[PDB]
Amino acid sequence: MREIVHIQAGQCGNQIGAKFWEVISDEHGIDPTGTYHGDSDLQLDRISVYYNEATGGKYVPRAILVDLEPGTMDSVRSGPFGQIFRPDNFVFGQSGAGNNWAKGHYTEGAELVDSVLDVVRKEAESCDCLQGFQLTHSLGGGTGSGMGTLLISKIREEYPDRIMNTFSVVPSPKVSDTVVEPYNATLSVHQLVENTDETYCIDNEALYDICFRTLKLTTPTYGDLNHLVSATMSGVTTCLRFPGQLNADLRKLAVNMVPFPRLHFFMPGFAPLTSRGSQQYRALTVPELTQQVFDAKNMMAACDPRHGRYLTVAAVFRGRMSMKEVDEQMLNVQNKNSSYFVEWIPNNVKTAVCDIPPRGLKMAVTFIGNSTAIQELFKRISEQFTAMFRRKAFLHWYTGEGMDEMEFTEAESNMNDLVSEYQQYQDAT
Amino acid sequence: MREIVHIQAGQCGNQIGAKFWEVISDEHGIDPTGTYHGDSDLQLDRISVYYNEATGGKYVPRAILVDLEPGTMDSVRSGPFGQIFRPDNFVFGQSGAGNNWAKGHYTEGAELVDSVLDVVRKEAESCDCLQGFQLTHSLGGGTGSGMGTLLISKIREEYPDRIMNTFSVVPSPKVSDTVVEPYNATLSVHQLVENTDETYCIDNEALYDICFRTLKLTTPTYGDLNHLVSATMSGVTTCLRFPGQLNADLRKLAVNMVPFPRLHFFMPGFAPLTSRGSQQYRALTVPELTQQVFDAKNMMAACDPRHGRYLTVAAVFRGRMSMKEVDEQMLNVQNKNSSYFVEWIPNNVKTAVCDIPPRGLKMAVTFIGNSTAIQELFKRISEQFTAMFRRKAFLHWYTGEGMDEMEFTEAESNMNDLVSEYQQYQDAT
Amino acid sequence: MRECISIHVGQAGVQIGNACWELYCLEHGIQPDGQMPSGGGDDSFNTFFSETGAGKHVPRAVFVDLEPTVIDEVRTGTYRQLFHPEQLITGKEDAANNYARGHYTIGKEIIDLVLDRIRKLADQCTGLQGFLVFHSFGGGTGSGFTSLLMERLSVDYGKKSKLEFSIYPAPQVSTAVVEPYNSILTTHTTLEHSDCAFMVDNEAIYDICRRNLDIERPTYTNLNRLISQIVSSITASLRFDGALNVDLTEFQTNLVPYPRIHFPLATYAPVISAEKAYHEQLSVAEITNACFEPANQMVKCDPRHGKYMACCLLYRGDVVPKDVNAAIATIKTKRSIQFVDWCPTGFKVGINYQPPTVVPGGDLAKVQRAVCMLSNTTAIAEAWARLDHKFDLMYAKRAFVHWYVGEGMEEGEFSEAREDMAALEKDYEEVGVDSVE
Amino acid sequence: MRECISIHVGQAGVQIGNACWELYCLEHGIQPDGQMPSGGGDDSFNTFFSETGAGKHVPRAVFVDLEPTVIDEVRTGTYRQLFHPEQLITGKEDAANNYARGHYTIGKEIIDLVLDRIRKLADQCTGLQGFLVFHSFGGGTGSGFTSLLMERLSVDYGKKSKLEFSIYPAPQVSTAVVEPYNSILTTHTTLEHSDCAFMVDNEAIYDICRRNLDIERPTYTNLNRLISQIVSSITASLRFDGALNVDLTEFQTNLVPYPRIHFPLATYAPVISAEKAYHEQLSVAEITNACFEPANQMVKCDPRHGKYMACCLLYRGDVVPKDVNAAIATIKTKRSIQFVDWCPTGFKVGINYQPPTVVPGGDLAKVQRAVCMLSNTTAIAEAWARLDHKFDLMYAKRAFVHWYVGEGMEEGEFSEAREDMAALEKDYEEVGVDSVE
Ligand SMILES: Nc1nc2c(ncn2[C@@H]2O[C@H](COP(=O)(O)OP(=O)(O)OP(=O)(O)O)[C@@H](O)[C@H]2O)c(=O)[nH]1
Ligand SMILES: Nc1nc2c(ncn2[C@@H]2O[C@H](COP(=O)(O)OP(=O)(O)OP(=O)(O)O)[C@@H](O)[C@H]2O)c(=O)[nH]1
Ligand SMILES: Nc1nc2c(ncn2[C@@H]2O[C@H](COP(=O)(O)OP(=O)(O)O)[C@@H](O)[C@H]2O)c(=O)[nH]1
Ligand SMILES: Nc1nc2c(ncn2[C@@H]2O[C@H](COP(=O)(O)OP(=O)(O)O)[C@@H](O)[C@H]2O)c(=O)[nH]1
Ligand SMILES: [Mg+2]
Ligand SMILES: [Mg+2]
Repeated sequence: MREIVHIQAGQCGNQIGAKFWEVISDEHGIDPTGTYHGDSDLQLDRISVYYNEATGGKYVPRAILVDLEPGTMDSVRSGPFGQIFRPDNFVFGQSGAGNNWAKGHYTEGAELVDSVLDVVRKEAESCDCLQGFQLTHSLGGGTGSGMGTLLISKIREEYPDRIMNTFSVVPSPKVSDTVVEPYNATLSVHQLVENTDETYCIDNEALYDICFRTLKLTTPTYGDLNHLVSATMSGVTTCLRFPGQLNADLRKLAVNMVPFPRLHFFMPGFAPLTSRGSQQYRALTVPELTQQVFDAKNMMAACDPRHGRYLTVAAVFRGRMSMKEVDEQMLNVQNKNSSYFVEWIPNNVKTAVCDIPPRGLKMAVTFIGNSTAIQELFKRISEQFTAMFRRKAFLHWYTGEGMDEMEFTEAESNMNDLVSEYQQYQDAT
Repeated sequence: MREIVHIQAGQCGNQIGAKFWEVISDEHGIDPTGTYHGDSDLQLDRISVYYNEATGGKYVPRAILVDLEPGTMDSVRSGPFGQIFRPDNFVFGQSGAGNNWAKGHYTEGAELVDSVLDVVRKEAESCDCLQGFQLTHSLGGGTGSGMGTLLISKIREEYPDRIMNTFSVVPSPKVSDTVVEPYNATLSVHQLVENTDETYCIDNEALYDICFRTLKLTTPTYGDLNHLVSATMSGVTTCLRFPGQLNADLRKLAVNMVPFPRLHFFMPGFAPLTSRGSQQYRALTVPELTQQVFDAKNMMAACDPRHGRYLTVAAVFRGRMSMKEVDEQMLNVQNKNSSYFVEWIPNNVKTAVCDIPPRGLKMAVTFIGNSTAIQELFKRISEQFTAMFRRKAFLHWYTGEGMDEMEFTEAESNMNDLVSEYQQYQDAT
Repeated sequence: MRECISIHVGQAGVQIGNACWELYCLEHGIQPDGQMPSGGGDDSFNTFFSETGAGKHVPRAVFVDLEPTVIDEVRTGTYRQLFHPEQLITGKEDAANNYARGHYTIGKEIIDLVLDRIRKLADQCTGLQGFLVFHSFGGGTGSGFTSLLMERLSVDYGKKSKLEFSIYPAPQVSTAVVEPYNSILTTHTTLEHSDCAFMVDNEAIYDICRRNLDIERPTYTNLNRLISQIVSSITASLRFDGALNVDLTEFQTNLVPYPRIHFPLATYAPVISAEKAYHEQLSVAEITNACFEPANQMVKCDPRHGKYMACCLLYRGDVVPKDVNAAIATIKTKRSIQFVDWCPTGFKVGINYQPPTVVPGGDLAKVQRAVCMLSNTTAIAEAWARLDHKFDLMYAKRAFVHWYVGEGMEEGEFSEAREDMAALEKDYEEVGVDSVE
Repeated sequence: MRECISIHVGQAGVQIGNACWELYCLEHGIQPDGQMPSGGGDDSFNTFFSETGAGKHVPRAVFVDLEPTVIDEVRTGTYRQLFHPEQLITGKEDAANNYARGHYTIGKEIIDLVLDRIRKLADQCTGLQGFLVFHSFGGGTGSGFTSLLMERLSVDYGKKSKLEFSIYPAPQVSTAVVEPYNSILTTHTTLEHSDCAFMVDNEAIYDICRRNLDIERPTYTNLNRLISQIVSSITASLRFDGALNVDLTEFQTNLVPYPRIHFPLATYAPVISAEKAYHEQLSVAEITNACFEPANQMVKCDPRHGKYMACCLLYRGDVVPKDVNAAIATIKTKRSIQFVDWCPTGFKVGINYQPPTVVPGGDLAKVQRAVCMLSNTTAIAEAWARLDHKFDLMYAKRAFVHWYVGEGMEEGEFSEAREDMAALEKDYEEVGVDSVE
């Protein structure tokens, strides 16, 4: 019951999905071969949420792997957790999208989307009761953005009732691994804002600063960044998988997080994230974790929440803690940060608690903040988009793959409407 | 010869009736099994007054146990004397009356009154000579008030000639066992005033005080209060049950006591009630008993006799007691307290004497008084009734069970008439 | 003989039901397997439990939740053998803290099965007194399905009593953003059908635990234990024999003056740690005084901000009627505690012989005396003013209305519920007026 | 040769009858079994007893009471064998101190049986002197039933004598509130049908017992012993032989000057303790003077407040005619006492040889001389003035009239009784005034 169908598109989405499934199988006690060797019965009690029980006790993940180029999926299949997935779910084309949203959406999308949707349908019909979907993708990429938008639209067509989450590695202010990132990102959020129900915005620079300031990693590879993102995924999706004193499912998170249908862009976070040495000095308590997640430098998106205001806040705790102090620490947070919470929301916090902590830690907490400071990121992306679009620097690549410039202007107009909506409630009184 | 049919309605009435039957069977030497083991032949001579002689020397009480809830009756049946009653007489309804006079009178009353009247009829035909009835109940309750009113009305309909006696537990100023005591009490007295011939007003606060001042009991439970009430009952009904040097049957008491057909609400009392330490110091004499019963502090109603004047007083004496020192002490009482006696009754005292004392005491006296200080109690109850009825605080519960507000106004009007009827003889000269 | 059907809706309702049936099993001596290993305890036992010819005893309980996780916790716990497997009703998907989802869409699928099980239990019941419902206003499943079930049960069994044990939304602390919406809508639907709803507050119980019990790490196990103690004190009159037995019909008759003013405030004394239990006497006067203090109320509402209109005290254990009478007279005489002039007799008294039982591993001290105080008072008008103000703040901008509109209800429902709660607050301030002439 | 019938009505009548028949059995030597274990005693025995061929002797008694308890006490007492089992006639329910009940409603069932048994008793008499009646004005059964019985006997027998021994209501104390109503109604009915009724007062006998016999807490027993001594002195002339014999017809002729003024006052002497009997001689002059003191009257009425109009003295024992003649001349000569001028000879004398017999365990001292003084005098006018005032105070407000009206009589009867009593006291003050010439 309460199944979830996971999709991963793009190199970024595929790698984050690989680390996510590594973490999930690790904390459920499933070997890479798929045979369960875990100790707790609670791991098997809710294993149907993400896994299908194949014959002989082998647990197949309910995962769909997508990429228009086969290199990263071949790497995943060659990795230690290659055997865990079903071979049939590996769907790919023979040519990548480069970094062209047009190529990913229209040309290669029109070929591959049918196959991946029959795969998604085969997984969906197996569910006893299907809860919402999840997607991992990068807005800056071509393949991830285009295929993710196309799947989001068509899966909302086929399953309009279901919840539908996404985990987007949004572009960054300073670091940019692709020159056309503004175009790809703008078209991506233009498609996503109409269709999705929840989107959590990850920022690679923010992950780098978190690793440097808190974890003190001198050489943070993408493995550590994906480890943190997988930690956030396991934190948010814990209430379906484990018992808890306050259970908060994904639809509950949607109802608590989304005031208006288009403001569903969240800034996630996690605690504790201390280094090796700092664990001995720091006594981990619920006050310490609450102050850590509400510290701005801990946020996994580059935007400073102090620049904006919090519309809604959610905290999924994991481990064992008295909830009196969870509530009182949340109220001390609200009193100290009363300037940073919108008045028209009387209470912004959605608490949830789960009994079982992750990776043998005594405690953990996962933060989700719907705040108006994300308007700064959208302003930045729209400004870069307009700066390039004034000269139409790279529009011929997108026009060659079929689309019109009218689409680009429509996406810009919808971004302008989105930032106007975000600023309206900051200005409201 | 000269039988009495006993009824006990409500929790209060049932518990007092249980203790009354303990006292009666104890002084008649009947075991809880119903077998006789007393020493005196006079116990068997008048045992027919309260008991029916079953086969094999077993004496069943002439008692009828009514309650719309089961708990008190089940407690009685499981009690030590539960064997003594006839099982058929355990008539009981399927749902309680709450504390609602309307529920007790109309809704469940129409159901159960048929069965209880069949039981009353079979007992009455079992009696060769039927003297009056004796009901025990609480005015403040729902079950006791409603069932008592309906039973009293129907028994007066079918048996108009025979006397009716009731032992009613009334509220006080400083206590409240239920919130709707004024409503239940007022409706009950309105129904009782035309039907009953005698009503003995017991008050819980007065017995609590009596236990504190005279008996010095640190922890007087309801058992001691029921002990005192049963003492008064055995005192008043002693003349039918034993030979006596000046007999006074309860028809004689009613004829002496009710000057006008509505003023039949009396004030009981008893003496001696000394504590364990005090009997050694005190010398039990008829002057001591007379001064004790005529003491205000001894009275079992909270109203002060000194505030009002007296109408008629009844002293039923028990034990080997002189019939001259009683008379001289009543003369001293009348001379000293002449200001407290109405002049238009020239002699207010009805004396009775019985040879057999209770419990092995050498001497005892039971006091009845028709003092006009009960107008203060009726004034208090009517004032509380009007205070609630001004806002119609709880009226919709009574109206749901069928009755109208006109009944409430009629009861208030009749209570006003009763208080005026008590005040006019105070004003008379 | 006299039966009460317990119903437990939502996570809060079922978890409190776990604690409550644990306490009932401990009190009656029933093992978690259902068998009694063992005179006066028999009928006391028969009230809440159904006999089976094999000697096993089945609770008269219906556990309902639209998500299966918590009821599966019940089905895996120590009391799995105790409950009827069929009565544990589980929906497929959660209500997502959405009143509209829990009331209309997901509610209409499962309401028929829930009513069928309730009908079968009532058919078995020889003498039914009423229903005991446990839920929370903030929860979607709780609020919506409780409203639906309450209207259906009013239509079917409207003659009999219906008693809700609802968790009021706390003043400062909260666990949900849409909690004022859920609470306003469910109070609007519940005001007509409820007979009397006893109030509970997590923040108040947290403060009670921290002050009296000296528990610096209070869990919802502790909170549910206290709520279990409250309900056991309430139902001990029905179960065990006593000097003065309070039933549900007279609870209703005493506590509820008007149809729409039926919200008493729960309270237990002595709440005290075993460490400090040795020093204090804990007499009837002390526990009675502790009941009326503002600090020990289970709702964060100062009674000094209002006036009492109906108090009901339920003493259990080694308790004397003279002692309780003197205590109530003292409390009436005090002027810091105020009562409405139009209710001269503001106290209902109940006594019974059975003292409370301390759960193993519990935080409360063993006591030969206990009292449960239930007070209908006007202080909670302030709390409804707070909740209505929060509702106004969110609904003025349509903060979360689109979810409820998607799950099948109109804005007319929101406006009508707000108007009804405004009428309720008015009624409260009206009856708070002192009489004139 | 000459016979009397003793009818004992009400609790007072039957209890005094128990004492009386105890005294007669002691005087005649009859055992409580009824057998004579043993010359002049035989004819004296024959007057009050009916002899049977088996040697047993039955009293010429009819015990009537509408309540069964006192007659059952008689049926369990030592004299159960003495009385005829049928003649102890019992009704089913008490009169409740209600003249209306006893006269009209309850008495009408049993009056026929009582009259039939009185007829059967009268049939076995050669010459019936008359009837003796015992009752109390205050009692409901006594008042109503003696009124009904007196009118029925006056209709049936008529010319034969009819003597009552009634307990006059005490002046200060009273054991019944409705005593004035009962008393007024019964004496209203008694005035037409009676021949001579002898008043007795409980308070007066208490004062006598305290003052003379030197006892402190007397009881009815002693009172009934004194009343038994009175009737034994009255009837000893009929039973035993004597120097001057007197009959009931001559009692009427002497004591009754006018038909309605037939209420003398009982008195016995010497009432004296056994301890003080040694010091005093108790001669004829001493006992004769003791008769006429106000202190030793058995009705609380000072004779100095009025005038005697018929005195009748009954000496018994060692008495000579000259001693009594000198004493009566002395008492006539005294000025303290006063007699009506229109009765020059106010003394009737009777003497007989048999002295009184002291009962075992009694307080009266053994004496060879005794005297019983019966005095018709105007001092009872004061007592009836008091009783009329009491009746007026009660009846002005209709104090207890509804109880009497329920049992079938009108207020016109009350007014008629009061008018008759007004006429009685007018007659008393009329005869109390001296002649015009
Ligand atoms: N005292 C107490 N309160 C609880 C408990 N569990 C949940 N709550 C309260 O319930 C509120 C949240 O609503 P829930 O009752 O958990 O939600 P629900 O009724 O299951 O409905 P859904 O959320 O849609 O599943 C919180 O504010 C808690 O105060 C409990 O075990 N004890
Ligand atoms: N001397 C004397 N007086 C008695 C005796 N018994 C009763 N009395 C008087 O009778 C008065 C009351 O009337 P009762 O004779 O007792 O009543 P009753 O004749 O039995 O008629 P009821 O009213 O039916 O009982 C009291 O004031 C007593 O003084 C007795 O045994 N001896
Ligand atoms: N967190 C994370 N981000 C990645 C990873 N690999 C690539 N990215 C981000 O993804 C962006 C490239 O888009 P990508 O999805 O690879 O392009 P695509 O081939 O069209 O799907 C870059 O800006 C990277 O910051 C990874 O392993 N982890
Ligand atoms: N004297 C005495 N009074 C009692 C006893 N039990 C209850 N009461 C009184 O009865 C009143 C309650 O009314 P009750 O008859 O129990 O309500 P019911 O259930 O509708 O009949 C309270 O005011 C008590 O004072 C008892 O054992 N003895
Ligand atoms: Mg839930
Ligand atoms: Mg009598």
